[PDB]
Amino acid sequence: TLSHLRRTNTPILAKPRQLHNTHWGLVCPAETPEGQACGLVKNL
Amino acid sequence: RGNLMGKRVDFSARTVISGDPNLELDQVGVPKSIAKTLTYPEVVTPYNIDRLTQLV
Amino acid sequence: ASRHGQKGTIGITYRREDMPFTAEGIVPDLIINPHAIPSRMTVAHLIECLLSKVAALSGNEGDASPFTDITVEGISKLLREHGYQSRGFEVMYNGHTGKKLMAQIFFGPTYYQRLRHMVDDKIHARARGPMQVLTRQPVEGRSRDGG
Amino acid sequence: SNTLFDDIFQVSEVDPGRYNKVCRIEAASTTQDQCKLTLDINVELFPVAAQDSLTVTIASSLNTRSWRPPQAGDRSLADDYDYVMYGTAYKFEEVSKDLIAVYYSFGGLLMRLEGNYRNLNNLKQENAYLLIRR
Amino acid sequence: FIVEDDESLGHKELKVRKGHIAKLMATEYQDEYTWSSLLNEGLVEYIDAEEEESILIAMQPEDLEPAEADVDPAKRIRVSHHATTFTHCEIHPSMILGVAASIIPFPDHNQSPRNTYQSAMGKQAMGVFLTNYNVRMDTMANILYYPQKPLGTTRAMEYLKFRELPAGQNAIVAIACYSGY
Amino acid sequence: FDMGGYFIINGSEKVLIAQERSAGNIVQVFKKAAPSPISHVAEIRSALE
Amino acid sequence: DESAPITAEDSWAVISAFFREKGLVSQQLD
Amino acid sequence: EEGPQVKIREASKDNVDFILSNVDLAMANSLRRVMIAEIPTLAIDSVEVETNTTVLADEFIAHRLGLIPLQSMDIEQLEYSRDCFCEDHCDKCSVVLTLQAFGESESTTNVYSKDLVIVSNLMGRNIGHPIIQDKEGNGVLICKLRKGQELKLTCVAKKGIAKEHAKWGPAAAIEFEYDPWNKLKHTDYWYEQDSAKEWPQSKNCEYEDPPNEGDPFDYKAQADTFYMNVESVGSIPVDQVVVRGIDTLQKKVASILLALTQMDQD
Amino acid sequence: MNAPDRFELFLLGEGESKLKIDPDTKAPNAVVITFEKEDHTLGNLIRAELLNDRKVLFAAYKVEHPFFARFKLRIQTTEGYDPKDALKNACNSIINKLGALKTNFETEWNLQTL
Amino acid sequence: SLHKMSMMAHRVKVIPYSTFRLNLSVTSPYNADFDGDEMNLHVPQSEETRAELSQLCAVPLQIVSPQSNKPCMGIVQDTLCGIRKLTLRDTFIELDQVLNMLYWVPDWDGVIPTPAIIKPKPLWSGKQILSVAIPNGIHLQRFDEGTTLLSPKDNGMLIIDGQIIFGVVEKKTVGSSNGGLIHVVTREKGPQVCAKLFGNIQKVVNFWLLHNGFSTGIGDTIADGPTMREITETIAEAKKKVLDVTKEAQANLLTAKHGMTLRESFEDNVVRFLNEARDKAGRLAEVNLKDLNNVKQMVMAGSKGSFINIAQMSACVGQQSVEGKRIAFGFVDRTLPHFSKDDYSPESKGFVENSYLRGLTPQEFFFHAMGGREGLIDTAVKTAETGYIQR
Amino acid sequence: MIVPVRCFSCGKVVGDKWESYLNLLQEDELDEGTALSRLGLKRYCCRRMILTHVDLIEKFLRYNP
RNA sequence: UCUCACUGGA
Ligand SMILES: [Mg+2]
Ligand SMILES: [Zn+2]
Ligand SMILES: [Zn+2]
Repeated sequence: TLSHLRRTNTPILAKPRQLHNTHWGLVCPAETPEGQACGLVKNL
Repeated sequence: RGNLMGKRVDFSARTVISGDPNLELDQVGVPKSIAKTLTYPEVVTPYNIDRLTQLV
Repeated sequence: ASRHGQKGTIGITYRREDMPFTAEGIVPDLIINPHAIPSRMTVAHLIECLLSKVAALSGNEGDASPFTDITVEGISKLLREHGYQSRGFEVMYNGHTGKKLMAQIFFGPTYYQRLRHMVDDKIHARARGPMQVLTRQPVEGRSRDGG
Repeated sequence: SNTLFDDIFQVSEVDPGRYNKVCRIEAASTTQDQCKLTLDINVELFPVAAQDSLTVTIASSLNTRSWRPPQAGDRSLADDYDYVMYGTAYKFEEVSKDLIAVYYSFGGLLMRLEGNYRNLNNLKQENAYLLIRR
Repeated sequence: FIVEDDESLGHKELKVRKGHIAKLMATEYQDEYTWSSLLNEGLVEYIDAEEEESILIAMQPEDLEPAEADVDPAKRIRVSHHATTFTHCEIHPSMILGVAASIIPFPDHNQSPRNTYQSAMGKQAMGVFLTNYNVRMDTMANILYYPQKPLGTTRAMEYLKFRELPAGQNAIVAIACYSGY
Repeated sequence: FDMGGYFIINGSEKVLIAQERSAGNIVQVFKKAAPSPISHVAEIRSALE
Repeated sequence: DESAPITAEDSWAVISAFFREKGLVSQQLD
Repeated sequence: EEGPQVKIREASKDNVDFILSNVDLAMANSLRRVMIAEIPTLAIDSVEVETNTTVLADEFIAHRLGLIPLQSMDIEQLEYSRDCFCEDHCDKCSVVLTLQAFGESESTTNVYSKDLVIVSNLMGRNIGHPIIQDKEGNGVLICKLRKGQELKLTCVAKKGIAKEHAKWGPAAAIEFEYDPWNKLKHTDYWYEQDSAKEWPQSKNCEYEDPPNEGDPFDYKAQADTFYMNVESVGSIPVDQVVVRGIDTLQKKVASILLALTQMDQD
Repeated sequence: MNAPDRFELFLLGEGESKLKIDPDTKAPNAVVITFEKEDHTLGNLIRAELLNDRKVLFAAYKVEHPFFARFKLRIQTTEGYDPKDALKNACNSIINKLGALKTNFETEWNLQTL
Repeated sequence: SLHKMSMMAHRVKVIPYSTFRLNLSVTSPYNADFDGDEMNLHVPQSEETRAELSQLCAVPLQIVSPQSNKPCMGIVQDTLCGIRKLTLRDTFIELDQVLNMLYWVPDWDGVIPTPAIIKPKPLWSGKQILSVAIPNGIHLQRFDEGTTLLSPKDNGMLIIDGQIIFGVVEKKTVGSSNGGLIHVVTREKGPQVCAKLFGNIQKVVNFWLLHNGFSTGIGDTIADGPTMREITETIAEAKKKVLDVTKEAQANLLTAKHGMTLRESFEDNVVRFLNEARDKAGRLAEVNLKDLNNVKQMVMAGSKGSFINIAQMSACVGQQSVEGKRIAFGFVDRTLPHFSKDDYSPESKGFVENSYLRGLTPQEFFFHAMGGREGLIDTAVKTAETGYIQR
Repeated sequence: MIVPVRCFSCGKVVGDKWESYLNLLQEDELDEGTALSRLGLKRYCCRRMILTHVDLIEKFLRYNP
């Protein structure tokens, strides 16, 4: 429930699914569900 | 593409899998309660009329 | 599932006379595959078992804060001072012959997770249930016994 | 059903490379000079270091079918050497016109035996025993 | 943190100090010196990525500030300081994990897609979900009959209230083939 | 041990996801590709907040 | 001496006062 | 004597420890297996609840009720409710328990083992006493409740062994280890440099001698000199469980002979 | 649903012979007997005392599958010897050693403190 | 569903405890696993339908695979490492266990074999009691490197009719291999003899594993002390090499060969020297380790893992990556604020120094989190595009 | 919750030990390896039950009749 | 009574 609260959406072979170096310390660098929502939905 | 080249069927069974090596290569372990509901309509045959009437 | 991606299912079950046992007379509850480890390299699982053993024996609790300076040599000295093998090994016994197994056993406790996806929640079997109206096909969905 | 061939050897090197129980050995030929034996021996029951004297005998006989337990009251056997092993020859590789080397397997073990006057002795027989004392 | 050298000890040092931490320890004992008081004291600095464009942090303040005027063989390797002008300081880099991904005992050794699998799975863990469970009228609650705190205690579980409300169990595990299952 | 952060809409505990986008009102320049007469294009989103 | 250079274990208390000042739905409440 | 000699060392009320020498390997193994699994025991099986407003579930509380161990000295004269030819339970195949615990003291009203009262006529049998092994004489921590809450039961306890369940196992972690100084080569220890220094000098090394390093390898010896440490819950004392276990093992081998007499006549 | 009658590991249903005995087609005087509702305990015990004799040449047990509770044992004795008599000598050696064990252990229970 | 073998047929053996079984060496070509992955069940309906499925679509008819003319099945992880430990020469067996396994084979001839060691005592080099499983009329020969009939390694093979003459049993015999023993069995006899081969080898190695055991643990991960010291000084000399070529880049005197500029001609040299040092240190670790290294035993089995896997778990993790490149600055001039600006040290460009044993400094942890999330990107796009290209 | 009756591996009861161990901690505050050595769980796989087990029963029973 | 939306698993 807590991770569901601190979760982030984004609408639209490309760069935004990556783990950019600006996410360091802000985005959880190891959380995203599988499937087509991989790489995009993020958590803090 | 949904109803003409392969559809949802009858006489179907879907579950989880598990392993065992004590079975053999041409063997699959079906649950007993599927066996109580998966069935086969075989014709009345004199070759095992006793066993088929015993089943019914 | 475990806590590091070694998820799996309950293969088959025994009771304790069939289940193995050790030189202090304890049994494990859940044994895993030794080939499940060295591909995915989840060394976290081994270190969790080992430090959990040291902590749950000595009474204190293992520092699971991640970027600390805990060494396997540290857990080793603290385990050998209790008196098992320094890397954590043991000797278990077979449940049928009771023979000393020629190799050893690595042993320890670990927090395990029950998650969802039960066997009575993935089972599905249809032998001529009711049909549709438009296509009159076999229906879909478990709660009306779809194909 | 007789003793096929007997021989007398010294030992130069036993080689326990990579191995706890099985160990290869090399024969020092304190005989006629032709005979040479390399042999995997099981040193778990047969503690053998260098420079022993070994009387190696082929002995395909005890004067097929199941094997009964060896019934420690009495048996008909030539067993009273130290070392009774069982196996199979496969191929007698031609190093001919001066020697014939023989190559045997004991269910998982290796025998190479050299020399030349046994040009009539051995065979590709299924059983081919081994009997060593000392 | 803020690590300007505003003290005459020589080289650069912290501005946060142990007496402020001890006043915070009195604030622990209250359970007057809040994090707002820490802000108004001028000790911690709210930084975004845009302000992170032009800084140079130090990670461990009990490592990275002084110079070397012996080593543990079974320990990890920290790199160097190829600089001197550090401006801010990491609180503890074990905060950069998420809610679910910090429940991991020892993520210092994995292969990181396994951690991703942990973040996927650990959501689905089932046990205690809340405390008012006999009062609520919600669908698909999965109460464990016997909860258990884990053996691994990362201190993020403490403020995370995981060690107060868990959702699993321990068991004993061995790792050897037993009967081919 | 509830901490909240969630509404109640008709009894449902619906929870708003923090959304994510890029504003204008900041310098934006691109490198547009071959199907164009543009080699580089600057942009604002002149969106009145 | 109150002016000591710190260890990381002080920062755990810093986070302690931080979280038990705010909570965890901080941006929702903000 | 002739065969299995028993040389009992340190013992207690609930600890046995004994050199069981000149016995066979699978004999020892079969003995520890039958004493784990194959001993009948009274414990609570059927549960009928009248009313409950406690914080725990009826099924959860009934599961604890089943896990309560009672006194099982007199197991031999209690029938199975399957082989008893009555109407589903009687006073020779079943043990009825009745428990009503109400709370009004307004600070953590408790419920423990010693609240159980055997309302069923026990016919003068040493059965059904809830085993207060407690130092302070309370029992297992059963339930916690307040004013309006209430604990109302009607339970029936029956027989059975540790193979139906774990609730009919009084066995509790029975050990077995022979031959520490391994002359039998049944196990080579994992080692980097030296197993004698790396692997620890084990516990039962006092009685059999250190294996006299300079000897060649013995092959003849079988499994001898076993040191089996046993334990119990306390439903029966630790001698009577070994008694009833060897008795049931002897009875099942007599059942093999029963089947042989079934065979060779018909 | 699929958890069976759990008492099938030791007890029966309707009409099971607790043994089933048959000859074998490989060697002279070989007999396979299956035993129902037992386990590796009884199996290893019977096979361990059956190992000792010189009047037997082969005897071996196994279980088929740990779902069901039945397990087999095959014995080839020597010529003329009844393999069921090999069984009888072995199991009364079993009752011999069990009774001698019960005597020795009860005596050392009584002849010791508490 | 992806190939001819993606569906098959097997006989029914009704059980309790509702799962679907399968034998553990038909779970390889199905590409399933025991994580709860799901399989369906279609029951054929007419008499001739049953005849068609039973006479074609059963597994022993499918065994040799048309995919790349090899066998698609074989022997997998636990059975495989067990048969790898078993056919070692040391595996001496007692009497009654030979009796027990020979009943365990479901088609024993009732022949107690002659013990290869009878010196006083009846023993067996367990390759021979494996040979009673292998049926008649076989030959194979491999001659791996210097296997000329006097192998000092027992690597290779030789079979006659179901008598293993010498050699271990591993993946390149009992698995999916080109000169597969299963392949030779199917060609020389046929499918039902192959189907019984699988049952024999499976249950024989099953019983031997149940009463021997095979484990692994951190003792299989930790190398010896001075060799871990050699590993760390080897990576130190690797950083000496990258330090010299960086200081040669500072002087800008770098002879860029044609194909790339000076910077990328420097980059390929850094990456090549780095990974060459990685695999040299991995070989140093792998020849450090001894026979009782269980994960090394699983490597020579070929069940899971690789020399790269033991190299990662002991010597060094190596080099993270994103999209073919090493780590490039999402910021300007640096990958992380803990780093200086304009760093072409490998430590900012994405080298990781220690293996999983000693741990992860958080910069390395972030690099590795990128290197794994890249792989999750590639599965979450390639399932879609390979599914369209398939259909 | 409650400490489980018959700590799962061994099955020796330890749910008797909880109130005495509670007053042993609140009354004497030792190291719990010694405290459980006083309440006598010699094997660590059963020492884990008392070292681990979390009660939530009091936070349950705060609520309401 | 199902259409669509969004989650969930592989
Ligand atoms: Mg899957
Ligand atoms: Zn009755
Ligand atoms: Zn326990």
